[PDB]
Amino acid sequence: KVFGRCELAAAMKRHGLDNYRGYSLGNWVCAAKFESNFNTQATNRNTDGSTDYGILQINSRWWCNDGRTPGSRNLCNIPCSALLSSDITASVNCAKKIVSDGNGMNAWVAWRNRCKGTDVQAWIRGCRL
Ligand SMILES: CC(=O)N[C@@H]1[C@@H](O)[C@H](O)[C@@H](CO)O[C@H]1O
Ligand SMILES: [Cl-]
Ligand SMILES: [Cl-]
Ligand SMILES: [Cl-]
Ligand SMILES: [Cl-]
Ligand SMILES: [Cl-]
Ligand SMILES: [Cl-]
Ligand SMILES: [Cl-]
Ligand SMILES: [Cl-]
Ligand code: NA
Repeated sequence: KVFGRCELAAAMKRHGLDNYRGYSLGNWVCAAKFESNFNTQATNRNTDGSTDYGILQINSRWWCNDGRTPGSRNLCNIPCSALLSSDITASVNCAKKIVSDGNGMNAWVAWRNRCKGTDVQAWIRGCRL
C-alpha cells in the first residue's frame, strides 16, 4: 500500500505516534517519506546482509526476524514481513521501542540527514487531523 501523506499522518497519530518521545507528527511523516516513500512494501538490502522493512524501513539487524540476518537480534518480537502489511500497527509499535532506545529518531538515517532541524510541520500542513 502506497499511503497518502495526510492518510499516514492520521494513522500514525491514531497509533499514538504524534509527540512520542517529543517528536511531533511532522517528524514521523517526513521520516516515512524519505525512508520509504509511504510504500508499505519497500525493502533495501544493507551491505552487511541486513534488510530494512516497510514504511519506516525498520532494520532486520536489531529489530525483526527475516531469518537471513546472521548474528542479529529481533527486539520487536516480530517477523519482518509484518512490516510490509497495509496495516501499520506492527511498524508503529516497533518504532516506539526504537525511538525509545536513546538515539531518538537518529536511529533513522534518512531522518537525521534529511528531516532533522527542518520545518517538519509542512508535512502535516493541510491535514484533517
Ligand atoms: C530503525 C532503522 O532500521 N533504521 C535504518 C538504519 O539502520 C539504516 O542505516 C538506514 C538504511 O538501511 O535506514 C534506516 O531506516
Ligand atoms: Cl508527499
Ligand atoms: Cl509537526
Ligand atoms: Cl536471521
Ligand atoms: Cl535470501
Ligand atoms: Cl528474542
Ligand atoms: Cl518469525
Ligand atoms: Cl493502520
Ligand atoms: Cl529525543
Ligand atoms: Na533479525
